[PDB]
Amino acid sequence: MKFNPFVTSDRSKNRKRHFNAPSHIRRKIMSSPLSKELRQKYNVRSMPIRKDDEVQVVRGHYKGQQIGKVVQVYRKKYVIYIERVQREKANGTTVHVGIHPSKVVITRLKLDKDRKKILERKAKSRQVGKEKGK
Amino acid sequence: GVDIRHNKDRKVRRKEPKSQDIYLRLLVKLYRFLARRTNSTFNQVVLKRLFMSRTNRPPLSLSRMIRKMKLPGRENKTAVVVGTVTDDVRVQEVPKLKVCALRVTSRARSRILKAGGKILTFDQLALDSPKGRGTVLLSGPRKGREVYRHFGKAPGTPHSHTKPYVRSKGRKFERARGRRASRGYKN
Amino acid sequence: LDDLYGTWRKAASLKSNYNLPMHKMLNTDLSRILKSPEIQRALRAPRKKIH
Amino acid sequence: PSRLRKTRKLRGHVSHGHGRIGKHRKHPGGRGNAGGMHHHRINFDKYHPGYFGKVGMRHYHLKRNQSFCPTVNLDKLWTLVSEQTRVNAAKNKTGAAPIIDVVRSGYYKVLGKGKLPKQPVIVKAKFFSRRAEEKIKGVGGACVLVA
Amino acid sequence: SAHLQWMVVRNCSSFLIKRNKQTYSTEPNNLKARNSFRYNGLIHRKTVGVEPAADGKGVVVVMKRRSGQRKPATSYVRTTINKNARATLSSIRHMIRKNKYHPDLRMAAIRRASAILRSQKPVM
Amino acid sequence: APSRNGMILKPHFHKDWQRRVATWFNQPARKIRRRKARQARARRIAPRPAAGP
Amino acid sequence: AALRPLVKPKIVKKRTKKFIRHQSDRYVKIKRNWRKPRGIDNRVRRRFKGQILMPNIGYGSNKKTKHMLPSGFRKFLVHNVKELEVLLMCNKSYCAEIAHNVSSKNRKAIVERAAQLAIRVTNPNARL
Amino acid sequence: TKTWRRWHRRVNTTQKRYAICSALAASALPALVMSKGHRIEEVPELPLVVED
RNA sequence: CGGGCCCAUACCCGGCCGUCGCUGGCAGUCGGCAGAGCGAGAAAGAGAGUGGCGCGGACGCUACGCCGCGACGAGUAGGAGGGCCGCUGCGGUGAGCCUUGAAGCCUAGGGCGCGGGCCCGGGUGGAGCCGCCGCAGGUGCAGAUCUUGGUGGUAGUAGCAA
RNA sequence: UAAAUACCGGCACGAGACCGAUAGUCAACAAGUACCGUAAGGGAAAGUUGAAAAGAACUUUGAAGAGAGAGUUCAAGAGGGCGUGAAACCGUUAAGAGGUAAACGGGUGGGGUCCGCGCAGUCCGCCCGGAGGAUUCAACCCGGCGGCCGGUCCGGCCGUGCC
Ligand SMILES: [Mg+2]
Ligand SMILES: [Mg+2]
Ligand SMILES: [Mg+2]
Ligand SMILES: [Mg+2]
Ligand SMILES: [Mg+2]
Ligand SMILES: [Mg+2]
Ligand SMILES: [Mg+2]
Ligand SMILES: [Mg+2]
Ligand SMILES: [Mg+2]
Ligand SMILES: [Mg+2]
Ligand SMILES: [Mg+2]
Ligand SMILES: [Mg+2]
Ligand SMILES: [Mg+2]
Ligand SMILES: [Mg+2]
Ligand SMILES: [Mg+2]
Ligand SMILES: [Mg+2]
Ligand SMILES: [Mg+2]
Ligand SMILES: [Mg+2]
Ligand SMILES: [Mg+2]
Ligand SMILES: [Mg+2]
Ligand SMILES: [Mg+2]
Ligand SMILES: [Mg+2]
Ligand SMILES: [Mg+2]
Ligand SMILES: [Mg+2]
Ligand SMILES: [Mg+2]
Ligand SMILES: [Mg+2]
Ligand SMILES: [Mg+2]
Ligand SMILES: [Mg+2]
Ligand SMILES: [Mg+2]
Ligand SMILES: [Mg+2]
Repeated sequence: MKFNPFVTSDRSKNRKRHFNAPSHIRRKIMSSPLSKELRQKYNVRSMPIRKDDEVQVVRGHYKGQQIGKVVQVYRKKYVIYIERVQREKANGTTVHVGIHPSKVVITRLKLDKDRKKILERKAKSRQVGKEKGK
Repeated sequence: GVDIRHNKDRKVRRKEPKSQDIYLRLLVKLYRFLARRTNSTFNQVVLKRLFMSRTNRPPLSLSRMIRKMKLPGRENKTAVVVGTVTDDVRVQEVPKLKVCALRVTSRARSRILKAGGKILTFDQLALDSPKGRGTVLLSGPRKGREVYRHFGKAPGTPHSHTKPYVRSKGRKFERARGRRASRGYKN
Repeated sequence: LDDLYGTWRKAASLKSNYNLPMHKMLNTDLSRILKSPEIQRALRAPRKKIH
Repeated sequence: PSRLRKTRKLRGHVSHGHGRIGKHRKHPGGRGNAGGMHHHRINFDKYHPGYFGKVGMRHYHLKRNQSFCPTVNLDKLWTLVSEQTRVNAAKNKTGAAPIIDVVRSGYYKVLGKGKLPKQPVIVKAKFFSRRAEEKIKGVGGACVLVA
Repeated sequence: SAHLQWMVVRNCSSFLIKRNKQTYSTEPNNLKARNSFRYNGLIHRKTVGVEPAADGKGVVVVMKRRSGQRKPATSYVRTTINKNARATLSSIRHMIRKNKYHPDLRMAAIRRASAILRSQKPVM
Repeated sequence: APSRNGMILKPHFHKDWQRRVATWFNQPARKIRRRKARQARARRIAPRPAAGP
Repeated sequence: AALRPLVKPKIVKKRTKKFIRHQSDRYVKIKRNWRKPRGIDNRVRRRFKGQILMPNIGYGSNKKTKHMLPSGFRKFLVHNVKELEVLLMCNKSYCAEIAHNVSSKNRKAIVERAAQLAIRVTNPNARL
Repeated sequence: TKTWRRWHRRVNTTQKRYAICSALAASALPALVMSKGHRIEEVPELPLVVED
């Protein structure tokens, strides 16, 4: 149950906020879970998706075990494009099929200084939380 | 082709209590059986009164109860009220009484018990005397309610001592024209 | 809870003036009341002959 | 509960319970209680005699607090003290009589309406009536005045 | 008491089905599965219940004891009976009549037992 | 129009009374606010009697 | 071999046609759902000769045969298996009726249990 | 519709306490609890009391 | 003036429905620990005492239930009662229903109720819905030269002639 | 000269037994907008493809709108005012009928479309007889559980009981 008297349970308000969130909030919404091995080796459960990460598709018509590289993150439509998840149009052109990041599992992150800083921050937060809990 | 009138064919009496009190309904079941299976009219009167509305079973006071039980001849009998027995404050001596009633107020119960009597419920009464033998059946003043001072011959009519409906009692409220001989007429 | 709502003899102590409500009929075992000797003695014989 | 009202049983009937001949008009007799002298005159005479006119004197600035005076009767008189007092008084043999303060209880005048138990008392009241004083004396006791 | 409990639950229980101008009660120990004071399986001091065994063969006869009214866990004693039809009926009839255990409903109990045994008998 | 025995009344509803109707829906909020201000003042005046002089 | 009820009396119905609302044949806005005519000049209300009849209480059916289906049973709507043990002991007088909302996989189970319990089902092969 | 419809109601304290007492009394009967629908069949004793 | 004959919702006999009355009957289902009854012109005991083998017995009683006797049945304005008649929302309850298909819609299909209406079958449809106990209401249309929207006959007509 | 007091404007908020696109603000949408009046002012209608445009490549008749094929989709029976798609009204197919306008109530008859998945007709207990097969009955022994008791068994608890 929610006890904070300054956040809503209003369905309409939550939908409006989600569909009108600015880009830097779209980034936070567009988060995907790391694989089992990455999760074990980083102590971090999820990471906002980036443009050049290897991922897998877990649900839908394109689910499988193949490793695909993200092509572009289309924040306006809340979908991401992978390098070989695509269908065939009528004329013969191949266009990409959008997939929600919540149905995708990250396989190998694109590391830079800021990404590493995010990972270490999340790891430290989970460590302090576990110390408090136990 | 029958020459009859159907105005008064349907009687209006109460066939069952209007209340939904489960305890009262259990009492009604018991006394229905008693009055059907015995030839004593005490049970018939008792369930007739159990059916009635609160206004038709007014409370009975200790003063009336003591007077009617101290009437000569009816010594150490059981007084039966299908209403409420209520404490009376301007009485000093309470005799050893034997009471059966639907409910007794707390202070009246204390007075009766401290005097040294006994208070019963109607199921205990049915077990003690199924036919109501050795009982005194009483009831409170049915016309004690204040609404009865407004009924009858209308006011403003000769020889009618009927209370009028006035928002307040005072000098300026309904005392001049029909009530004075100086202000026109007096009925 | 007993102190809160009082007993039949002892009134509630955490209420300024409260005591438990009373029972209009004590023995609610109607069948036991009906098939008791004192009552069963004072009845007329049943008529269960359908005419 | 609108499901128990008379409007639900009048659905379908044309006039909604107000008759076809004389319709439900808006104010066919006048607003409020007007006409009390002309066309409601006999209603006013038959149920409100004395409603018109003036009578008595006028008081410009009345004070109910000034006129305040509660009354008690000898029937209720002994209920103003603990019955322990009455038991002790009827039990003792010296003859000392208990003191009653109707002013302390919240009464000012003592009226004598009914029987008084045969037991000496002293009543401390602000006002008395002749019969109340007579009954107190007949019991055997005093009436004192207080301010 | 039983009559008071019935006056509470006669129209406001959770086992009550009221449709198609018929009324039914679905409490466990109710023979004939009808909303009735006599056949109610919860409000009485002593009831019986004939239910099919979970094994799929025979019947289970439930008796309510005398002591633990307010102790639900140890209130009903179950008797599993896996015999032939006539002797199952005889066993139930003796359990009711000889013990004088609420004899208002022995015929209903053996009717239910016969129905359950017929049901356990394979269909043609 | 009076009908039969009744008590003739004088309702003071001939003005524009619906324009001024003061509801009390904020009564619990007002009570909470009063109690909170009471606690704030009591804690502000640290050792002094909470009910003033 | 359909199941038979305990007894099958000769059901008598005082009327088989339905009471149609007055003047519903001349309009489409007027359904045949019966409404009592209340007009001051209505010949149907005044019970003129050769007009539409009105539903008197004298048309009520026999209480011994009321609600009896032509098979001789009385219907009972059931939504799942647990509501058939209800009709277990009303075997010869009352039949079962599966709701329109129940899906096929559950209708199969209800029908199988009813066949086991010898309770008649009026729509036993509905969906399949 | 107006905001000054009589939304709230008033009940006497004596009969409020009466109702509380009645509810507590009913909550100690296995028949009434099972009729309300609780799965109390394996409960040892219905006025279930546990230590502090 | 005479016989005969014809028929109304009137009268007679019979069946069924409801209302009214008898403020009628039934807790007695008291069973091997047992002994079957309270209907018959004429009050009140299947009264108690003191001396002269074989293990058996249908249904019933949601007492707000069931059963039995008689009589009665017109209806505007109007009054009252009963609705397991209907609509929307809330509190409890149905170990309720539902992508193996909810609501809604159509139906020369099968039925129930005097009726308000309701339940099944078939098709379409694609995401929610309902039973019982209570609570609440912006709660039921044929009419208002009613409001809004749409569609007819006129009618392939009048007309497209300063 | 602070506080207790008022607040349908404004900046943020939170909630609802409220309305659910003829409702709820006039305004769920490029609404004080389009439009009307010289002006003061007046003032609307208008939501929904699909999960994802995968929004129909290509062949062919036609100037073209527009069709017939092919393809996407679970579904085009979702084809850019495209969820579901009722009534009035219209076209066509099938059936029936047709000189007192049509229509209606009561009673039959005739024909249809469907249903019964009708077409050899019900069963349920007791007894007699005929064929068969069993762990198989009564009684008895052991063990466990339960119901009613001891005229007046021993021990407990409780009292809207008392001394
Ligand atoms: Mg927080
Ligand atoms: Mg009449
Ligand atoms: Mg009358
Ligand atoms: Mg009328
Ligand atoms: Mg009227
Ligand atoms: Mg009129
Ligand atoms: Mg008038
Ligand atoms: Mg008026
Ligand atoms: Mg009038
Ligand atoms: Mg006329
Ligand atoms: Mg006749
Ligand atoms: Mg007649
Ligand atoms: Mg009539
Ligand atoms: Mg959808
Ligand atoms: Mg509403
Ligand atoms: Mg209309
Ligand atoms: Mg022309
Ligand atoms: Mg021209
Ligand atoms: Mg809140
Ligand atoms: Mg619209
Ligand atoms: Mg609008
Ligand atoms: Mg719409
Ligand atoms: Mg709508
Ligand atoms: Mg649309
Ligand atoms: Mg949508
Ligand atoms: Mg589809
Ligand atoms: Mg579609
Ligand atoms: Mg469409
Ligand atoms: Mg057509
Ligand atoms: Mg043709």
